[PDB]
Amino acid sequence: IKEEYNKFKYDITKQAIESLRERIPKRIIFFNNLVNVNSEPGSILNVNDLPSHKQIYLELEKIKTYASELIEIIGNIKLWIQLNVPRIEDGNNFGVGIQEEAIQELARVEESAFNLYDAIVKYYMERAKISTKVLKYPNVSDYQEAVRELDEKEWIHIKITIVDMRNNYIMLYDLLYKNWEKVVKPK
Amino acid sequence: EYDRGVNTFSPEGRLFQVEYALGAIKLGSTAVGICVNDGVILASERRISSTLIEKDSVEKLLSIDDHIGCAMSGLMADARTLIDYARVECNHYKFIYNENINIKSCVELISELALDFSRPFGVALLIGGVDKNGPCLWYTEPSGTNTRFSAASIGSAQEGAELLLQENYKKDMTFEQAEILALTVLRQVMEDKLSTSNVEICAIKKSDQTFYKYNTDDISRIIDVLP
Amino acid sequence: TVFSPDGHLLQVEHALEAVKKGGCAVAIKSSNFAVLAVEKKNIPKLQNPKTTEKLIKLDEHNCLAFAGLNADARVLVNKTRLECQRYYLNMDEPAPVDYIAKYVAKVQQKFTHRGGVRPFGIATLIAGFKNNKEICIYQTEPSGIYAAWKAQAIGKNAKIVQEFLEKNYQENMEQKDCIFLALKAIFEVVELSSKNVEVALLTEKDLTFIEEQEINSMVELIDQERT
Amino acid sequence: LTTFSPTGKLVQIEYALNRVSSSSPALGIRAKNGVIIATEKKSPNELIEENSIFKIQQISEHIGIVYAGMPGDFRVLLKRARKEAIRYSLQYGSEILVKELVKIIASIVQEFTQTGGVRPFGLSLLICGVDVYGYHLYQIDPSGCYFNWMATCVGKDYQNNMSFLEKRYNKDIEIEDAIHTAILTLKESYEGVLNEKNIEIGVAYDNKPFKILTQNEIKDYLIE
Amino acid sequence: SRTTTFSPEGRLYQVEYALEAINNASITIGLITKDGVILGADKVFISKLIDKANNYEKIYKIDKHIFCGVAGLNADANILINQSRLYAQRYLYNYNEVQPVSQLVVQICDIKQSYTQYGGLRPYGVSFLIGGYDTKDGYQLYHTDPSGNYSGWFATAIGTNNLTASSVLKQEWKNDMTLEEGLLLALKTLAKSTDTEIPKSEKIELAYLTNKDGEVYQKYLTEKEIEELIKLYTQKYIKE
Amino acid sequence: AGYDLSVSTFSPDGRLYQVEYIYKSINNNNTALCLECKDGIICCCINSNMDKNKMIKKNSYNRIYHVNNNIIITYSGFDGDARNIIDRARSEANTYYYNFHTNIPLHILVNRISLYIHAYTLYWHMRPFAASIIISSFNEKDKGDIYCIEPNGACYKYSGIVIGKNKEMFKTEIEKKDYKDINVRDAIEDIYKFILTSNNLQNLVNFSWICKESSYEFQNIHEEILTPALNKA
Amino acid sequence: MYRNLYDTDNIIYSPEGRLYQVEYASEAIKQGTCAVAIKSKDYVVVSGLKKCISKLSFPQEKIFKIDDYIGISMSGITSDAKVLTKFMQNECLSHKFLYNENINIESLVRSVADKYQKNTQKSSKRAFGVGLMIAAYHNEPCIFETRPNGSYFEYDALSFGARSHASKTYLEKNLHLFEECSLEELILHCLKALKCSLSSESELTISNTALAVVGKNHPWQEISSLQLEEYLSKVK
Repeated sequence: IKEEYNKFKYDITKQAIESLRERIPKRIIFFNNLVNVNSEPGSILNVNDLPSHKQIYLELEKIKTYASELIEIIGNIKLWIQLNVPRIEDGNNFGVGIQEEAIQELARVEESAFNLYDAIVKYYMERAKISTKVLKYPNVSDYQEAVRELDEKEWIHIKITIVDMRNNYIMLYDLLYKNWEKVVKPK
Repeated sequence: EYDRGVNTFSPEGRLFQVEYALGAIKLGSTAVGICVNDGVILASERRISSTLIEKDSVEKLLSIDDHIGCAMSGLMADARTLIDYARVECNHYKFIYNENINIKSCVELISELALDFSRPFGVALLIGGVDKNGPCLWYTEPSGTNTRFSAASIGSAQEGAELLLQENYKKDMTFEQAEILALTVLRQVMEDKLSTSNVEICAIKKSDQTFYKYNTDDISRIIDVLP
Repeated sequence: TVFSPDGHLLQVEHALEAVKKGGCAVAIKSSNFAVLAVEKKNIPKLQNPKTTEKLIKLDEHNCLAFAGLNADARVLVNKTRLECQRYYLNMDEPAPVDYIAKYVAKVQQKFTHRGGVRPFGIATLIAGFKNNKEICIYQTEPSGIYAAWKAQAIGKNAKIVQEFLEKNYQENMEQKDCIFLALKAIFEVVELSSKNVEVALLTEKDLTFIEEQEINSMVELIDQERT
Repeated sequence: LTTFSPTGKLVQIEYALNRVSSSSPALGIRAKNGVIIATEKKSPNELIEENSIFKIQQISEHIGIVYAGMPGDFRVLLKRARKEAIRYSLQYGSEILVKELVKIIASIVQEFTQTGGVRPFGLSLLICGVDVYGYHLYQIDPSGCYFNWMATCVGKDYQNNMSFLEKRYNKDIEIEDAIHTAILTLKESYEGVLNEKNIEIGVAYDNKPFKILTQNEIKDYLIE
Repeated sequence: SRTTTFSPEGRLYQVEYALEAINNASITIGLITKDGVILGADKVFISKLIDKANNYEKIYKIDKHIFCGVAGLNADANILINQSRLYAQRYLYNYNEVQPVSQLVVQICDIKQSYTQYGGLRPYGVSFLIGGYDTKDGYQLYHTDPSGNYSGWFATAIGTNNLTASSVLKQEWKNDMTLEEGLLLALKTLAKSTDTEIPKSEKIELAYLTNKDGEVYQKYLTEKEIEELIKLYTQKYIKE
Repeated sequence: AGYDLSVSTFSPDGRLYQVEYIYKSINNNNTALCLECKDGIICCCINSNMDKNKMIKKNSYNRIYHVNNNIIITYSGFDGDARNIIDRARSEANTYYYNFHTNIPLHILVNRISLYIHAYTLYWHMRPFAASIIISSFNEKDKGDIYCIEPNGACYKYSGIVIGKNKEMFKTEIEKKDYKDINVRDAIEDIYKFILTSNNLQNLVNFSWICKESSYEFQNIHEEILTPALNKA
Repeated sequence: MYRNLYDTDNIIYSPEGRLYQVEYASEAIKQGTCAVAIKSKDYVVVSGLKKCISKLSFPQEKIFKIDDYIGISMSGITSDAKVLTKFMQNECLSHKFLYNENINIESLVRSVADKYQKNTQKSSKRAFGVGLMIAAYHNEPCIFETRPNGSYFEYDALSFGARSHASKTYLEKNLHLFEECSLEELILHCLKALKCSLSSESELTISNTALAVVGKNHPWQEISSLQLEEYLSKVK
């Protein structure tokens, strides 16, 4: 059992370096290829390309894939940072402060991707209630406009999620790279 | 939390800056000294993990004088300052009075220097000698408490060697009796093997009244008795 | 300078870490000589001699290659060269390396124990001669500790270079062989630039430098040894 | 103990400069045949006799000084200023040069910044006087530095008070003509329009000894 | 906190802020030629009411053969000059000869080093290009910092915009430089550092040593640099 | 906002805190008393510390000190800090005796003792004194005079004054009888009646009178004159 | 704003009027071992209980010696008690050298209590947290004691911090010591105080209770290691 546990700490370290040197840069370019930084203003966050809305459904399906892959990568990285904090001591623990800041940012990004799972449930539930009122009150036009505006709202949120995803991926790699010496050594 | 001043007290009647150094002496190398009816025998480790060292420049058993030997623990950089001071006053005593200084009069002056009120010296010693009235062994602390011990231990592993001596010390033990006893307590708390290099025992016999460091050749005949 | 609540010293461990951000310096003992080595950096087409930033002399037979704060070495060397000459005036003998190292260590220790004085953020290594025809390379830290060595290294990432030196360190070497061992310590500065490494061969009680001509003849052989 | 700051500037010095930026306005203007100085004497009432409270004191027979800050500090720096005008006069039989004098007072002010447990001087000086190398009008900063000015003001609201001197000053002005351009820089600058013998004016008086102009003497120039 | 305390990174605080405090000060240029060392300056203009013809506070005189161009706190600069003038004269009083600059910066950086080590006082927010001529090793140009780590050089551009002005001397400087060619070389880096194309001449000051076996050490007047400024117009040793 | 820490810090109100706390320190200690009489100056000192020790000697804890034969001094507050002022008082008399070959007068000693107490208040490192001092004497020609020195100078001439834990109590008892023209032998019996009002029948009140035409010099308590205490009226 | 501001400095005073830094020193003497002294008509006996920190250790000394007729017994920290012993030794020995008479007891404690006073107003030096116990005999055997603040009390019996309350109550009802002129009844009365005030189920007096007597024809004679266990450490 003692061997299997030590193997795990070794197994973590391997996965962390592989993710930072290959898995994370590849995803940076990947999400960037969908939402390029060089685009002119207004060409991304629009509604020109817009029963249930099957088109939004297909976009959400890709999002769920993106959300799954992000949470899994950071979690071993978060644990890996945890495995390198030295014994708690009074004073000369500047490196744990660097370490704690990194763990804090990783959990923040994790909460962001985690909230997508809850947010998608909210979309279908909220849209359905208003639609029932449209069936009951077909001439109050603001209910139909509310449906339209909701899709426009969800469409914007999908793209803002992808840009925030993209920007977080580069920001995570750049942050760990600068403080790398304190990330590997404990103190 | 009162930690700014150096001379602040406590509502429970205790010191603060002195108590910080009480835990600092529990990080140095272990040591053990036994005061028998025929003399005083000391022992210590030799953390020479890096083989590039000269192995003779680093020592844990220095000498206060030719009649008083002592151990060290805690801050090795501050331990040499007290030993250098003890080497002055004990030698200054021989210039005034022709007889050798008494340990009771020497440990009391080695403790008054830890009363700088700088900072208190984070070092505990095991001053022993055969000055007069037979052999005596003293153990000082940074707080200034000078308690004469029959067999004590200072170092990072001083807790295990404490109970071992309580179950092994006998008043009618000679030099060769305690010499094996000074190594069985070191064999217990040791992350290595009791070779002919890690141990640096030395003793002060009552006959010649002088100390003699047990060299590499003499300790080999004592570490192989297998207690 | 005060203690810590667990037992360390926040004013010493900070200073000991301050020497880690400095140019590396490696020394190596031999039979009757001791070649030193240091790795510095300079801006091209400017700063011609770097005012002999390393390999400072103290006497006719005591070299010194510090590491760390470049500006804090002047006060350390001037307070040493004065003591190296003052010893020659009071004992009529050129100061042994055992006394200089015991003085440099006492200088740094006198700065951390006192209050209102910043500790010497500089770790050195002194290579000289003892009273007999011997050579013992010492090494002092800002905490005040000091010990002799057969090879030692201090500076930026001194652990990875001291670890390599712990394996292929032979007992007695040749003047060129001992240089090659010290020149195999370019594991700190990438591409092994000849305008970065500086070595001096302290021999027969007379220090001398090493010209860049024979440096290229030895620094180029390392690239044809990794394959 | 007036330490540094992360921006790279002394904070106690910047605070000391605010004190001289809210005191009575001092003004000195050099000329081609002497130097003049002026100070708006804020008379609070008629109880304070004018011959006791002053803003223009002497250092020697050819050196004039002006104060611009903490009135309690208007004497300690003067005592060490006159002492330096004597220590130089004992060894060297001639008169103390202004550049030799201002570099010592600037060194005295400097030592009250680096010393631990002290407070910087809360004033700005204006040393003026006849010298063997022409005339001079220096200004000492609480930081310790000194400037070789030509015409300057150091009191309250000097950002716009110097604007009168940047546009109403020529390189060749006589001392009698510079008096009215100095009074204009005091009366027409801000409040204190009732300037009726409430302004102290010292002059070099064309290489003669330092003369403190009396109230009735200034009255001849106060009519314009 | 105070200067006595260290930092967990290993650096200091008071000596680190002083290194940044001189970055907000006027620039100064150093330059070693084949005839003598020359210096540059930048008179910061608070207003147009300064004398601008008799004095300048960026280049001082240490001895008859040693001179420095200060850059930093003008107030704290006067103390070291009043302290370096004594060491440049106490060496003459003790050894009856001129003092080598290599033995002067060591005597002056130790007075800075002594402040960043004890006393609990603030350091010296000053750094200067001190150069001179000596019989031991010819012309020299040293450079001190608020910490004391002095170092020899050939050309330095401390003050404001150092990295840009120092790069000019990486290419335009040559090993062989005459006195007139060196002045034109140091004139362009002094002007382009302030993002300008030509100096107003009611600005920058220059000095030069050029020992003619007597160490003349002449300074410059506002009219003498006009000829140098005019020569920059025709032969432009541009930014690059 | 916590401005009463050091002694050199002035409160924004204008008062001087950290020195006013000393008055609350002498208000919890034992009391002392003195008063003018037409035959001398009788003193008094009650040591209300009976409930904790009960092992000290009867006439050991004395709080009546004299610089010489004709000036008495008492304490009210920290008994340890008052020893330092007596050392400065006797040394002031001895220094005045060397330079002037005469006994030090009262109006020049009080002004020199008050300066010594006040001098420690001005310092940023030395703590201020915590003891109020009563200085009195009785001239042969002129009548007596009692000077009261509290912390932070303020030397004031009195005619009867009490300082301690009941200063607002015994003050009302002295203004009833005009003690300026009565005697000393009757006032001593009246003083013992006051203590019974405000707390047992114990001989923990040691005190002496400077003048009873007993060469006009500081005597002792004279136990035989103290034992017939009117314990009922 | 209270409970933590007026606590760590020897200069500041509490708003109530108590120097709380010095007040901790008075309580710091209570952590030490017990001690008791009995003042008879012509003799003074001091019973001190040592403290064996370990089985291999030896009991550290408690009762000291200053002169032939003056001997103290500390109760508190050994750091400051040793300093006051040297100050009291150099003071009394100087009196026998500068003059020839012995040093007055109350004139000696006045110098020792003054040593506490000098280490109370300065901000740097702290107060000596140690409860001294000066027992001596010059013409009438008197017993003095100090505290961190300057004090003197010609006590007749005392106690010091370990089980002082259990020991003070025994001495409060035992005031016949003045007529117990026989030294044998005195030392049994003094040892009975410790026996009735020791810790629960501990060893009574197994040769680890220092005893010293002083009197008319008695100098500071430390009670030997044989005269106490023959009958004094055997009566109970």
